Amino acid sequence: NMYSYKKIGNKYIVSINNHTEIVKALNAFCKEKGILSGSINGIGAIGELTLRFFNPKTKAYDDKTFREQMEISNLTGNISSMNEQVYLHLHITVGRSDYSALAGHLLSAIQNGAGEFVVEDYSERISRTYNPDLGLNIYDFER
Amino acid sequence: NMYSYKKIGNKYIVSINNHTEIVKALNAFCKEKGILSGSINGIGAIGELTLRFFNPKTKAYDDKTFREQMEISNLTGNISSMNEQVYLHLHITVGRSDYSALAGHLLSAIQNGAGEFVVEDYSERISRTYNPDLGLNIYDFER
Amino acid sequence: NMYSYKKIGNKYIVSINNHTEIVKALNAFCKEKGILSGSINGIGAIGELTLRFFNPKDDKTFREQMEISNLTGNISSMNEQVYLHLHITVGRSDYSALAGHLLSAIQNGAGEFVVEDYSERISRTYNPDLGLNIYDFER
Ligand SMILES: [Fe+3]
Ligand code: NI
Ligand code: NI
Repeated sequence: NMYSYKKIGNKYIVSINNHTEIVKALNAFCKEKGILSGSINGIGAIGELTLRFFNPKTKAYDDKTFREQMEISNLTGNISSMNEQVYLHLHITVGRSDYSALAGHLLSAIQNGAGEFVVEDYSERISRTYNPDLGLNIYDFER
Repeated sequence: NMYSYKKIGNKYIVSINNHTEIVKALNAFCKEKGILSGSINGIGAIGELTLRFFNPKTKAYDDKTFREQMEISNLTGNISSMNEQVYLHLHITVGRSDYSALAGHLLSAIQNGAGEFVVEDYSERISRTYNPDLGLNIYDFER
Repeated sequence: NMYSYKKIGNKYIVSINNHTEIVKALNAFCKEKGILSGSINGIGAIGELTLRFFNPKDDKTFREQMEISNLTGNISSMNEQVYLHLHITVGRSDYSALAGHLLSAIQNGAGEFVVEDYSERISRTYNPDLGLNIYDFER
């Protein structure tokens, strides 16, 4: 049990449990509800954050972990699939204790407070295809 | 008078009056329209901002007020009810004149320019319960 | 060609082509689809960003790799012409965030946006006291 939720039409209001890794939980939620595609938005507070910064020129990537209290001012992302497997693409903006903002591609975050997310289910297959030139999985609406 | 609006299906486009405190206005809007739960998202510009940072370890909190021109790059939040009243939980990301970003839990903001918000009405009850161990008002899908 | 898309009910999932200017692409999408009003939200990666800061009483271009943590905006019209009001928050290679009014941005990676079509005319009126185009729901 990583969350509780309420279904309202095509949306789920998801309350993630405290001290839970949010990305793991959102993936679990989408797998347990069989969500094909959709959006994820929300807010909350965290005690750990890992962001990834990808360099398209060299293909190097940097994963930075912050270990401090932060407020999620916005988590924005989408749901799709690859080979029928849930694929989340989530970005995030957070505020530190001095109100300065950090932002980027979200890999993980550990809740420390509330975690209030809206998951909209589009009920529609949306797939991605790996682009070997970019090293990225890009939307592919015709597959 | 604090705002003008347009109803479009399950949403309202809300244009807050200039020089008006946005949180007060959004509360008043939701109250006027009897919105039990929903979401709020938008953008605009402000001349004053108050954010709160809560320390879960000591239960200290601080409220910081900025008195300068800022752009709201994103205001994100949700609507629910608590103690017979509208309950708004809003976070925000703002840009300063040097384009640096601040982020956090929004208490108030005074518009100075435009204020353009989308309010979705879920037409369903979502309440909250204060968790005395955390010191936070947490979604309660049962009450 | 600046994008590909998928229509899902009242929404469009828009994938902007790499190396494209996103504001121009989004404007082009809204004109092609005849969108009267709506919302735009999404994420992606960019190599150039121009932000504007309006003094009610300045533009700056950043030339570096950035992640768009959020792009938030709306669609309306003035004199039947598509009007996009877009703000943005980005992360730099040191993870610090920049935020503001979006003039333009060049994609360098993915560009994944959800465009909701409201199917309703929403206009604006120039307010000369402010120097801004403000929503006018009665016109
Ligand atoms: Fe603006
Ligand atoms: Ni909060
Ligand atoms: Ni290329």
